[PDB]
Formats: sequence, structure tokens, C-alpha cells
Amino acid sequence: YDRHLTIFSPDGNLYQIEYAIKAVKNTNITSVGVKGENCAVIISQKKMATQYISQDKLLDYNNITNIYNITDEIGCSMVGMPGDCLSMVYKARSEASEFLYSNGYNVNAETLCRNICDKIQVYTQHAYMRLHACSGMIIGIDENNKPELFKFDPSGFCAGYRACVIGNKEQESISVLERLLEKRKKKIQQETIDEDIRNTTILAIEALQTILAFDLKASEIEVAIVSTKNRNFTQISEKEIDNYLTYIAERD
Amino acid sequence: RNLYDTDNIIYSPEGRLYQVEYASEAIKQGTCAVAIKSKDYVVVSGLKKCISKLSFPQEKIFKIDDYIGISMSGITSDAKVLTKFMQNECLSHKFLYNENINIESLVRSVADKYQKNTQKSSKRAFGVGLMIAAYHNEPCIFETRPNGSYFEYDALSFGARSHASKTYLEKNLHLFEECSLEELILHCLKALKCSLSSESELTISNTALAVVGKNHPWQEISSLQLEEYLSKVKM
Amino acid sequence: GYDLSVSTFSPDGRLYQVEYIYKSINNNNTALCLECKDGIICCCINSNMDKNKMIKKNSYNRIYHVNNNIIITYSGFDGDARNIIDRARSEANTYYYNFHTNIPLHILVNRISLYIHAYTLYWHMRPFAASIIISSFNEKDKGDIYCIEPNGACYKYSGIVIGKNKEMFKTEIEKKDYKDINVRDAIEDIYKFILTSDDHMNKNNLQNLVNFSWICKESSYEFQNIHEEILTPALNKAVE
Amino acid sequence: SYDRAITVFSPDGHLLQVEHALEAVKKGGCAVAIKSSNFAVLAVEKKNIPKLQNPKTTEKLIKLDEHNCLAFAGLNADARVLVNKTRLECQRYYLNMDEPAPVDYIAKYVAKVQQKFTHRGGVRPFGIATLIAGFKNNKEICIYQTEPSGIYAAWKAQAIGKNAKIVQEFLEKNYQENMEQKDCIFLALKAIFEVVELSSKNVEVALLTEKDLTFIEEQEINSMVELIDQERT
Amino acid sequence: TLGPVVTGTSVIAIKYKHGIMIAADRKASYGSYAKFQNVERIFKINNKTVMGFSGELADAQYLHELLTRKNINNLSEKKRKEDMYTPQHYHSYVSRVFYVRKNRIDPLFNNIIIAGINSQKYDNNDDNVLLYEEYKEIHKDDLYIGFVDMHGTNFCDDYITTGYARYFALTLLRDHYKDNMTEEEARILINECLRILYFRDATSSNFIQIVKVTSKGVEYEEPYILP
Amino acid sequence: MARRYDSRTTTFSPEGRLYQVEYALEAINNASITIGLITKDGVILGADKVFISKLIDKANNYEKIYKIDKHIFCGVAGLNADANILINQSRLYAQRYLYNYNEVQPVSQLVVQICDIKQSYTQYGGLRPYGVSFLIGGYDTKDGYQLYHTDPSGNYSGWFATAIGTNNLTASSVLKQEWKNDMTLEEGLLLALKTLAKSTDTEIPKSEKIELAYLTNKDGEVYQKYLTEKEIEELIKLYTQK
Amino acid sequence: YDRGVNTFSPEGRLFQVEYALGAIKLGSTAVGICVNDGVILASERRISSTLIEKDSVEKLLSIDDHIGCAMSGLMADARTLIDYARVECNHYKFIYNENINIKSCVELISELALDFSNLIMSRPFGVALLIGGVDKNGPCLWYTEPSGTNTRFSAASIGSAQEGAELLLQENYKKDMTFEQAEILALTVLRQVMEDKLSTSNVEICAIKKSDQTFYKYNTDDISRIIDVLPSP
Amino acid sequence: SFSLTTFSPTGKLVQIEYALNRVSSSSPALGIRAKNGVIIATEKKSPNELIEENSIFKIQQISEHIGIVYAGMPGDFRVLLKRARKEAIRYSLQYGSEILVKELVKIIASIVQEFTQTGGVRPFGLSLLICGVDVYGYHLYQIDPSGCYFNWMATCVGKDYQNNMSFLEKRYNKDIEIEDAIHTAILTLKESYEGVLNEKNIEIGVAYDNKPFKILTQNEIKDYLIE
Repeated sequence: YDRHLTIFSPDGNLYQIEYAIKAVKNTNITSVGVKGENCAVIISQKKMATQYISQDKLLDYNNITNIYNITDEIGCSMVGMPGDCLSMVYKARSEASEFLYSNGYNVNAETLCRNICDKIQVYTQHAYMRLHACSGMIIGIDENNKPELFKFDPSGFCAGYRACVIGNKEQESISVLERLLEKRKKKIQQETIDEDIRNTTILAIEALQTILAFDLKASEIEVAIVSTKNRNFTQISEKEIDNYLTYIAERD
Repeated sequence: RNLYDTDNIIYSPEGRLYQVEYASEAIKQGTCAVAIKSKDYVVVSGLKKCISKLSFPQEKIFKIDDYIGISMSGITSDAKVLTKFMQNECLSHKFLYNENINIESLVRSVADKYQKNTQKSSKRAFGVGLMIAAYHNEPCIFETRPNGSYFEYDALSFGARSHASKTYLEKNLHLFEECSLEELILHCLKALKCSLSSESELTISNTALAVVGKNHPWQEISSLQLEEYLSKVKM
Repeated sequence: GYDLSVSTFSPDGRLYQVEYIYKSINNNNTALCLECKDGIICCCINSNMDKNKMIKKNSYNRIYHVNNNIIITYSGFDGDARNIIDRARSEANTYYYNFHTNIPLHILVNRISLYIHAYTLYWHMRPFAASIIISSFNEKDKGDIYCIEPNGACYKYSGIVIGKNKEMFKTEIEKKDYKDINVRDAIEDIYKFILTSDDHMNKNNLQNLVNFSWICKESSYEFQNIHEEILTPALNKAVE
Repeated sequence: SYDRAITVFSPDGHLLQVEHALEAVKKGGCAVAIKSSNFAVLAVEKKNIPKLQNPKTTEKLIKLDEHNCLAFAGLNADARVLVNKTRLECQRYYLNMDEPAPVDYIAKYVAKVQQKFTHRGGVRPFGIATLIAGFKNNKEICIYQTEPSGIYAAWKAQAIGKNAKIVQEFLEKNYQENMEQKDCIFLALKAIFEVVELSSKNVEVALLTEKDLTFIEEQEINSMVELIDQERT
Repeated sequence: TLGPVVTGTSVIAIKYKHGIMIAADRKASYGSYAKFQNVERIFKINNKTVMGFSGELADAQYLHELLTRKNINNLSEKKRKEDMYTPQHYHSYVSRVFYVRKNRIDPLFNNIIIAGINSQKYDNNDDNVLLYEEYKEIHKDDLYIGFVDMHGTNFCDDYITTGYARYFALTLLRDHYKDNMTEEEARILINECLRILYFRDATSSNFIQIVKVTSKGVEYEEPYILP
Repeated sequence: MARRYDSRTTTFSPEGRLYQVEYALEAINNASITIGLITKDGVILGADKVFISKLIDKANNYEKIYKIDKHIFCGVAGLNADANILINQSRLYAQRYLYNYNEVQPVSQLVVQICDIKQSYTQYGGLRPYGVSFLIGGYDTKDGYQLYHTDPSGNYSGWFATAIGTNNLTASSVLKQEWKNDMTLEEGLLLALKTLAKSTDTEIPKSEKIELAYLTNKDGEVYQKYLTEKEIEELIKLYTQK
Repeated sequence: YDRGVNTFSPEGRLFQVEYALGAIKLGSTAVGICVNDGVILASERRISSTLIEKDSVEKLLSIDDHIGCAMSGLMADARTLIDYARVECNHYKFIYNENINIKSCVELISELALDFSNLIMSRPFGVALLIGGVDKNGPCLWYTEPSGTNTRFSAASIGSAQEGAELLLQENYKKDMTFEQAEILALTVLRQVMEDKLSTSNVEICAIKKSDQTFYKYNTDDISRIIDVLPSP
Repeated sequence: SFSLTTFSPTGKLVQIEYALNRVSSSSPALGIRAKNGVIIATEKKSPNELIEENSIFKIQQISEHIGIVYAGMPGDFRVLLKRARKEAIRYSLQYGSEILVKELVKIIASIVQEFTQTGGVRPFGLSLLICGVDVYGYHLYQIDPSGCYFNWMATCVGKDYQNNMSFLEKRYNKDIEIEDAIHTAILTLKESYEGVLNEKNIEIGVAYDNKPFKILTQNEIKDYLIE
């Protein structure tokens, strides 16, 4: 009986977690976030997760978002079963508020991600819960004005990347995001002062056009920079996203 | 089938929950019992069960409050539990306040006591359905299935041979415009007679029957007084 | 083999015992709720109650409300739905004790969606088996209709049918821009559906089976069961 | 498990997990009680590895109070836990009643707790069958057998343990009414190893009076053992 | 709940032919200092009832929340106009709240009055609680004027004045009140009571709020007594 | 509930034994061996160390002969993983008794108190029984030097010389022959040395696999253990005597 | 083997209660007869051997001053009902001064015989009471089967041979019947379902006469008088 | 709540056996003690450079002089590390002196052992190495998932650990310098590793002869790569 989330398989694996991770990738929602100099950006495909419910028929797409904001400074982009994603945001929205209440200062973008993975693992070890099929990013700005970016999975794993993707294209997105982040590093201009608009946001956007080969209709993504001089995880209006979608004649 | 049956949590691949559907045919094994709503009165009659030639007939009609009475059909003990709940509910309301418990808000309080026995895996859904016959401002008849559900009716029948008893009721529109309880009680008793199979025991002064109406608290029909009704039935 | 308990993921990842619920609510009495230029009109076609012929005239109602300005219908188990409403009223009362203001809609839905979802996480608890539609209208902001499925997944709509015949109703609601068609005359267009679009089980005798109420400018934007003297002129269904 | 019914009804109607408990009793050591006018002798069976395993195991002949024997049979693992509840109960009664607990109150208690466990959830029934010898409120000796099913009954002479049927049928055919001090011991010793060999190391017999239960020493146990073989020859 | 600091003062609730006429001044005094002079002390807890108030203000706004949310609990489970909570129900419920606390020793110092029309003979089966012809005669037996002392003492009369009018306006009422008065007869009688209070009662002032619970609804107005 | 996945660890068997307890006896009969001797001067305890590699410390620590109090020490023979939980526990009982009655707990009142916790896990709770069974030795002003052998069920037993563990039949067999009733500490050690050797079918032990300790009350329960430097001296007398 | 205690059959009945009905077909074949002069209960004793004291084994208990009772099935599992009733019965007599109605006394036993269902124990009982008392409304006689369906009988029998005993009662019993006839009607039934001897060492006649309204077992003289009627030897 | 860890008929806890086969297939950790300190090292297979390596390091600090390293499930390590610190803090509250290793391990061992037995929970899928300096000397302990613990001169726990033992058995002497200890630890990780790029993919934590347990940073590892 490998039905449990606890009983180790004879080879030692936990087959439930591997099943839980599979269910995340079944949603085929891509979410990419990259980190820059004093700026972090995040994108998601702004679509309803492919489920038993009928596909997009009569909804108002101005209310389907895979990105939330845990506090006024720490955003996130949960991806998974839509029921579990909302539970993760609310559990996150509590651990961040409890930390602020009991310590008098905002939680770091990484401690908040480390707390969840402690809550997440508790489900994994015990037998009478179910794995929250919800893996997502968490971004924010620490006390040193350095941008942060962490990823956590149905298994407790709070690695924390510098340019990460969650969804179902990790087979190739490991490489497309690998080489395309080197380009910004390779340029030795250093004249980019608070120039995140044309260096980080467009980098993540042109990173999405390559992971999935669509043309990115502006009503199919939302970006949320948390750069310094904002520090507030603002969501960028669609009037500005389509500006970067016109940046295909000279960028990529 | 063989698998989606053991516990009361598993949903069968058709979305049908078996263990409450299996407990919803325990009422089908209970004796018939009919409730008829007049314009101003409610009449409930039920055929008691004589399990042996020596045994007294069991109880099919229970009183709850001054104007509220029920009638079980199913596992007797599971029915007894819900009586003590509603009795200890109307009494509480008659004590907490001085009003009489609102009949609809009493059914909900018992129509959702079934559910809390359905959600958990360590409890079984009650077997019994009920006919909550009561008069608060307008005569009313409610039924609560083993699955948490309730309805307001004009006539009923439970289980044993309720198919035939429904036929008499589903065709009769007399009941509303019919004053003269005497005529209504004959309307109700004949319906019960339809369920009672022939070549067998006939309706005698050992079948429970009670009324409740405008200035009529829920009251039995005494053996001496019910006897003359039985004569008017056979004709 | 993996579909016994709700707490075990299927090897494909498709968590069974939650999709089985979808089959159940897709085989119960349909419920409809769309937004008009003046307000939200709901609907509930209890098409499975036509055997009984003994129900009271208009007893069985699925258009529950809360705070007298939020409409909560459903389509599923009559018990599991009522449990949620009791929570929904309780969730709204707890808000009023603590904030002196009726709970705004777009967070009541969450605190229910969590409540629905939280039951799909245990060995023992049986997951809820009832979808929920939550709606309200404001004069400053036009109305909004939230649909909730088993296992959370609250979504915002502008018109939705849930129940047995939900599919081809949806193809027929979107024929007209009901966000401009007024609520007062939108009832007739709904009847032209139920009469034909249902499973032919509602013909000319439906004044009791279908029961709907709106929230519009006629009610000063408050939950108002529609008087029968509006329904009868709206039964100008003489077709063919 | 924990808090769930583990002793449920078989299709034939019996309780399986008690039925197995009775089989655990048969895999024990025989115990015998004999009644008389006021004194009740008890003999039991001990198996010990020679030259090791010093005879301080004292499984049976558990003293309960000033005047209460107990010579159980079955799982010694479920013996101390059962006895230590009675020795405790013997005192909670004496504390709340200010008189020694009568034997008839004890046997009611021992059977109560034994049956309690076969009736709750997530608890294994005791695999121990006990017999209690003691005095009622009126000074009258009375042996009270018990079984893991929870039933009990007084006895003039009852034997339990491994092959109780064979020893019992011998004890029901040559039982007098008011025997002597020495006569009772001889019947218990003669009967106790009709299922075991004559070796005087296996049997240990103890005697109970109004005051201060006495343990019979090896001298007359061996001497009576010298008398049983010559009966057998 | 340890001691009263922001306290109201007397209210008067008589019943005249068209319905109740419950009046109260609009001052809350922080001891001997008229800290608040526009506070309202007569709340609507139903379309047919009001709820008077005296004693410390911190507990009306408590007891207001208890009723106002019990009212909506009713308003959600209402199918017919006869399912509403009669003013008798509240006054028998508020009595329980005060009594159950007297079992403990936190009484929530108050002299709550529950007043309203205890009948349903007049169609108001469409509750616009969030946002809102001739009067009908009322049999004077369908009007319930409750009262609850902070010890649980409860009863109903034709006219209940609490707080401090129980020594001043009660004497006027007990010998000048007749059944089935009229609109302007009640107001001038009350105005002859509060004018007595304003003169002799230190913790009371002008600027009266008068609430009438008639067959159509609950109506408000803010006179200003002329000595 | 998930009754399908349960194993009913606290239920009988068609014969009357308990499957989990009967299996635990198998588990404790595949571990190492542990020996106990009572002499006229003191109680001896020896056990063969389980060897994994030569990188263990093997100089100051050893997981076969623990300590419970100044006068009570026990030799584990079974799953060492859950033996500690009966060491951190049995140490408490010897300290609760001292805390309560203001005297050192007699051993026979400690064995019965540690078997009962070992035995409550086979009665209820639905948890596996403790796969550990271990000797206990002690001295008392009541009845002197004492030895006690417990089992995973809980049914303990007094003893004079016991050799639980793997190959216990042979070690009991050799002990059943050469154990004098009244004996001496120094000569006592060589008996435990020999039975350890023959149990592991080796003429002479490796002095890095065997561990010994003894109580030998000197009016203070002096209770010396051994280091491998001293155990070499013991093997010196092993060749000469055998 | 596997299914829980709260599991409905595909027919409607629970498993456990319908399983327990096998158990109640085991013990003594007691017979109780209700007449307008107070009820009478009689039961059997097949004593195992001459050893058992025959005095600590009882088949007819006494729930209160005015209620008798009869056993069947798991006797050990029954005392936990009689003891429970004996507590609530006196608890009732304390709060309300009057004695208890049997219908109420039987009701509160049944509400515990099915407490295993959980709306604390975890399995159903295997007993079949035959309670009968003389409180008011004349004497009564009920029957609490494990499934909690208490039915007010007039003359019913419980035990292994109750099917043969309920036939003799179903024929000879008549409503108009005096107590002297009531006593002999029971014995005639027991004489036709037991072994050779209808002696004092075989039957347990107790009665609660409507005159005294107090429980009153029969000693060896009050029991030997009845057996002499003997319609057919 | 029932035990998922059950004795197999042969006496083997089949659940623990399954956990070990997960330990014996993870990134190999390693620890060696010397005369003047103890070294613990682990290999972290260099992943795609998207990940910031310096935020997933496996060697973690327990207290001033005690460090840790694991080989197995990362998830069950963070929970065990966090609950290891609190027990270390708790000892420091009662006793001024910083906790000593030999009983810090007994605390953890009795914690890992619980999940081996208490119901509804699987055993931890990792093996820990707790190294530290104490007044009784240096220490290096290993904790199996079963809860059984050992004291080590040096050991390897991850995959390929059977030959890495034989590698260390022949290149270790009781009198060994701390700097020498590294070059007998880098090589044994270097020889075991495939695709040897032993830079930015290796973690080292040192005791330093009664100095605070410090993790050698990226500067201090290349200069130790002379061989």
C-alpha cells in the first residue's frame, strides 16, 4: 500500500509527493519570476487552471489571477489546485501577520517561505492530511534592499533561486531561462540605474514568450515588480505590459 | 459496489453516497403511516406493529409539544433519539423565551442533526424518517429523510406498502376544502387501509391516530371514541 | 484503486472523490444566476420534484440569502448546502460583531471557499457535495456573481448555470448581452429557456417548480422574492 | 487501534477476541482451590529451570488483603496489571467503607474490570482467569472463580488452567463437606498434578485461615508427595 | 463593566392609540461632565421594535450588537411575515442575558427597555433594513412595553419609564395616563414629563429624541423643549 | 477513518498469543548476546558488542550495559533504538521512588514498574510493543544481589544466571554446568568470559567485542565498569585457566 | 472481518445488532408472565457440577424495590446493564420521590444498549432483558433485545429454548387469569423445555405481587408447593 | 491514530528499512574528527546556475560549538533542525553552560525514535551527523532513522557510502591534523563524486579547537583545493 503519504516505498521514495507534484504540472500554468539588481519581477499566465470545470466561457478574466500578495511588501504567485492555492495564501497571510505582531517588523521574504515549508512538511510526515498541491514563488525585498525570490513545492523545499519557473515546462525552462539571464550579466554597461523597466520586466516577459510559444496577448499575463523605490509589490497595469509587448522589433 | 460501500465517506463513481442511500431504505421497511393536512387541522394515523400474537402493538405516534407531534418509520432507537432532541428543544425554547418554538426552525434544527452524523466517518446516518405534524399558525407537515433534507407536504406515507397509500392521496383534492374532521379522519383512515394488505390483519382499534388543529392540542383518539370510526371505514 | 479516500492522490494526479462529487452536483436540480443592467436575477428549476405532486405550493426553496443583500443559491445535496449557509450567516455575523459593517462580498466568498476546501483534507471528513452561487448588486458598482465548486475554486462570473442541464443553457444565455437587458423583462427570456432548454420535464406547469428572486432597483437593492403578480405576465410564453 | 472497537461480534454471534482469550488461559498453569469450614487451601503449578530462576517468581498465591488469596492462571503479563488494580481497589473500598473488602465484593470487582476491557474500544481483553478465596462479611470462606469473559460464580472446589476439565472431574467426585486441616491439602495435592508429574518442586500449596494466610513448606509437600506415588503404584 | 463612567439617563415609553411613543434625551455624561450631547440612546432592532437605554453607554453598544445580529439571524430564516421576532421575544431574551450574568457578578449596568408592536396584523413583509398615508389603530393589547433592571427584574406595563424618570415622570404618568391617547396628547404629556426632568434632574438635558413605533414603521424627530 | 490501513497491533491470534509481541521476540533473538551472573561477592554482566567498523570510539562508550542508578544497571539485548526510551524511563522510576519514599528503590520494585510500561503498549493504544528485553541487576538491603530478566510482553522473572540474546541456548547450556552457587568476583569474571566466548563459538574473545561490568557492593554500591585495557588482563587468566 | 460497527447492510439493518441476535439464543430459558395481580418471572439453573455453590449464580436479579429482571446471552455483558439500571433507577428515585415507570426504566437501558452507535462503549450488548415491575398502570413486562426495540409483552420467554416456550404461552395463556394460575402456567412451560427434574434446584420463581408491589423471590418452600400441581407427568 | 510502523513476521521493522534505502541514495555527507577538532563535509551536486547555492547549504549550526549535517530528505531536516535548536536552547535556560553533544544527541535520538513508534507518522527519512566541541573532548555522532546512534571517528552516510568507508578506513589515524583532515576528506568526496568539479559544490564545517563552529566560505575552500 503506497496510497499513504507516509509509508515509504520499498525503494525509499514517497510516492504521494511525486503524485502531488504531478498534479501541479497538470494545471499547465506557467509562472516565471526573475531577479535583477535591486528589482524582482514575476509573471503568470492569468488563466483558470485546467480542471473538471468547463474551460473559459463566460467569466470575467479580470478576476483570474495566479499572483497574490501576502503583505504590502511580500508578493507571491501560487500555482496548483485552485482550492489549495487560496489556502496557501491565507496560511501565508497569517504566518506573515503573526510574525509582524510578535516581532514588530515585517517578515523577511525568506523566513515567510521557510515557515510555510515547515507547515507544509507537517502534512507530509503525518498520515491523515493531504498534500497541498500548491507550489509557487515568493518575492520581496529584505532589510538590505536586496531583492529575494524563493520557490516551494508540495514537498517542503524552500531553495530560493535567482530566476525561477513553476508550471509544466521545467524540462526546457531550466535552459531557456539559464542562457537568457546571462545576457543581462554579459552586458557591461552598468549604466542601468533604476532601469528595471527595460531590463528586468522585459527579460521576464521575453522569457515567457520562449517557454510557451504564444504571442502573449496582453490580457493573458500579469507582472508584479517589487523593486526598490516601490518596495510595495505593485501590480503593473495592462496599459504598461502591452508596451513591453511592442518591444519585439528590437529586443528578441 | 463492493468497494464504495464499507464507510459512509466514500463517494461512488456516480456521485451516489451508498451508506446514506442504504440507510434510506430502512424507512421502506417501516410500517405505513399517513398524515393529511386540512385547511385547519392535521391528522396522522399510523399502523402499529404486532411482532407476536402475545406482544402489545408498538408505538407509532409520539407527542412533542402542545401542538407538535411526530411519527417515526425506521430503526426505533434512532427514532427515540430524535424525539428526546426535539422534546428537549421545544421545552428549552418554551423556557428560554415564552413563545412556542417556530415549527420550521425546529425541523431545521433536526434536519441538520442528521447531517452531523453524515459528515464524520465515526458516525452513521439516522435510519428514520419523520412526519413532523404540527400547527403553529397554519397547519403544516414536514418530512426529514436520512440524508439531511426536509420538505413541506400535504399528504404522506412511509414504507411498508406506501405505494398504494400514495395512490389514494395523489388523486384526492378533497382534503383542503374539507372541514368536518369526521370526514377528514375517514379520508385519512381509508388511505391507511389501502396500504394494509388483505388476506391479513385488518385495521382494528390497534392502529394509532391523532389530530392537531386550531384550538386542538396534539391529542390521541381514544379507543372508545376511535371505535366508531372503524365502523365507518369498512362500509 | 486510488479513489477510495479523498486524501490520496491518484497516480495521474487527478484527485478522485472530488471529481466524483462533480458528477453528483451535475445530476441535481439546476440553478441559474445572471446579471442584468439593474440587478442580479437568480433561478432554481427543481425539475426533480415533479413526481411528488404533494409538495406545498412554493415550499421548497433554494434561493437563500444573507444580510438581506447577498443571494446564496446552490445545486447539490440539500443538506451540505444548508450547512454552508449556516456557516455563511455565521461568517457574516462574526464580521458584524467585529467591524460594524456588513461583510463585503469578495471576502465572504473566500471564507466560505476555505471552509468548503478545508473538508477535503482528512481521513474522516466527507467533502461537501454542493456548489454555491453567491451574488449581490450595488448602485455604485454593478453586480457580481461568484460560483464555488467542491474543493474551493471560487470564481467570478457574469452569468452561470449549474446543475444537470448546465451545458446547453450556457450556450443560450450568452445569446444576448444581458448586462444591458433589463431585469424586469429578462424573466421572459429565462422562461423561453426553461420551457424548451430543460429536459422537456417542465411544460406549462412550472409556476411551482421554478422559483427565482432578484436584487434590483425595485427592491432598493435588497433580496426580494418576486411577487406572483410579476411572474404571471412574464408567463406570456405562448410559442408555437 | 486507539479508541475503536476491536472485540466485535462474529457471524455465529460469539465474541472472537474473548474466545481466543479462553484459549490463552488453557496455555497456563493449573490452579486449585478447596473449601472447608473456615479455611481454604490452594495449590498451584510452577515450572522453573533447575539451578537457575530462583523461586521468587511467586506468580500465583498473590496476597490481596489481610485475608484474600488469589491464584490466577494465564498471561503473567496481564496478571500484575490486573492484580494491582484489585489491591488498589481493596484499599479504596476500605478507605470509603472502613471495613475489609468482602471476597464477594472483590470477585464482583475482578470480573467487572475483566469484562470492562472486552467492551471498550481499542483495548485487548485480559487473558487471565483468576480464582479468589476469601471471607464475606459474615465469617464464611468462599472461593470465587473468574474467567476473562467476565462471568464468575462461587465454588466449593474449582480448578483452572491447563487442562481444567480433567482435574475438575476428579475434584467433583471425592469432595467431602467439612474436611480436616490435613485432609484438604491432600485432596488439592492429589488433584493438582493429575495433570502434572509428581515432582514436589512443581506444586506449591498454600492455606488460608481467619488471619495471616500460611504458606506450606516443602516438608509436608514432599512427604505427601511420597504418599501419592505409592497410591499410583 | 466594573463601574459606569459614560452613563445615559432616563427614557420614557408610553403607548398611545397609533403605537408606542418612546422618548429619551440625547446626553451621555462622563460622571459630572456633559461629555457627549448628541448621543442616540433609542435603537431600532426590528421593523416593529425599539430598545430603550439607561445606565452606562458601553453596554448599549454591546447589547445593541447582540440584538441587531439576532435580528438578522431571524431575517435570514424568514419565509412569512409571521416568523418575525415579536418584541416579547427580545424582552424575554434580554431578560435571560441580564439574568445569566447575574449568576456571575458582571451585570452590565443598564435599565434596558424593549418596546414595540407585538402583532403582525399590518403588512410589512419586505424588510429594507439597510436602506429605507395614515396610521392604524392598535388594540393597546398588541403593544408590549418591556423593562429589564440590571438584576433581571422584568415586566411589562402600559408605560415604562426607567433610569431617573422613575421618580419624576412616573408620578405624572400614574395619574394622567389614560388608555388610547392620541398623537398630540402623548407628546404634550411627555413634554410635560421631560420638562420636569430637565429642571430637577442634574444628569439630563434638552434636545429630546422622540421615537414612535406605529403601524407603518419606526419614525424619528428631534424637538428642543421650551421651559 | 482509514481502517483499511490498520494492522491491529494489540489484538489476539487464533491461538492466544499476540503477533506483534511474538514477532518482537524474533527481533530480540537476532541481536547480540548479554550475560548475567550472580556471585557471593557481586553481580556480573557481560555483552558482546555489535561491530560495524573500526571507526567507532570503542574506548569510552558502549550501548549494551547501561546505568539506571547507583545500585541498578541493566543489560539491553534487543533493538537499541527503543531501548533508550526504557532507560530514560526506568531511570525516572528509580528517582521518583527516591523522591517519594526517600530511599533507594529496591530492584524488584523497579522491574515490575518498567515491565508495566512495557506491557501497557501490548494492551491498548494500538502501537507496536517495544522490541527490547533486558537483564537488570542490583543490590538491596532486603535480599542482597538480584537479577531479573524481562521480555517485550512484560512478564519478567528472577534469575541466578541468564544469557539472553542470540545463541542464548548454548550460553544458557554452558552456564547451567559451571556456575557454582557461592562464588567470587575475580573468579566470577572468567565464567562470564567463557560463556561469552563459547556463545560466539570462539575459543578466545577479541577483547574489543566484549564488555563487562559488576556491582560488588562495598557499602556504597561501588559499581565498576571496564575498559578494554583492563579486559586484556582478564584474557590473560582465560588462557591459563582454560 | 473488516467492516466497522456502524455499517448498514444492503438491506437496511445494521450488522452488529443483527449479529448479536445470535448471542441472546444461549442462556437460561426464562419465562415471565403478566397478570392483573403482578407479574411472575421464572428461570432455570443447569448447575455445572456439585462444586458450584448454586447460591452465587443468579438468573433473576432485582433492578429496584419493584422491578425484577431476567438474563440471556452474555451474562457478563448483562451485569453492566443491570448495574447501570440500578444506578439510574435510584437516581430517578432521588430527584423525583416516586418510583420509576418500567417503560421509563426499560427506555433508559435501551438508550445505553445502543450507545455504541455514538448518537462510552464501542460494541453492542448481547443480552435480552425481561424486565417487569408493578409501578403503576398495573404491572408490566417488557423485552429489550439488543437492537433496542423494547416491546411490552404479556407473557414472553427468553433464552435458548424460547421458541418452544413462546408457543406454550401463546396457547395456554389467557388475559383473565389469577395469580395461582399464573404460577402454574410458567412451571408447565418450563417443565416442557428443561431436563428431567422440576425440583427446587432447577427453577428460580420470583414475583412482584400487585398487593405488596415489592420484589419477592421464592425460597425452597414457596417453590416446592407450586410444582405439585403437575397437570401431566 | 494507529502505528504505521509494524513488526514484520521476521522481526524487521520493514518501515525503517525502507527509510534507510532513501538515506543510502542521497548526496553523501561526511564527517571526520581530528586531535584538535572535527570536520563535517557534504557534496552538493552543482545544479543549474539558476539556484543561488548559498541559500540551500546543508551544514547548519545548532549552537555555539555544535554543528549538524544530514543525508536524505531536505523536508524532514528543516523540521528536525528547528526542533533540535529549541531543545538546545531549553538546556541553556536551565543550565548556564551551553549544551553538550553527548546528550543533545540523546534528545534528538529519543525524538526520531518516537515517530518510529507513535501512530499516523512515518519515520524521518534522513541520517544526521552532529559534531561539536565539549569539555569532555570533541565528538562526532551519527543518528539512524531508527533512532539508534553511534559515536564515530569518521563516517560517511549518503549514497556510495560503503566504499567511502573503506576509503576512509585506510587514510585515517587517531593523531591527525585538522588541515590534514580536510585533504583526507576532499579527496574521498572527490573520488566518490562523478564529474569532479569540486568547487562551488561542496560544504565544509569545522570545529577549530574551541572556536565557534564556522562554515568555511567560498574563499576558504579553493585554497584547500591544492589537491
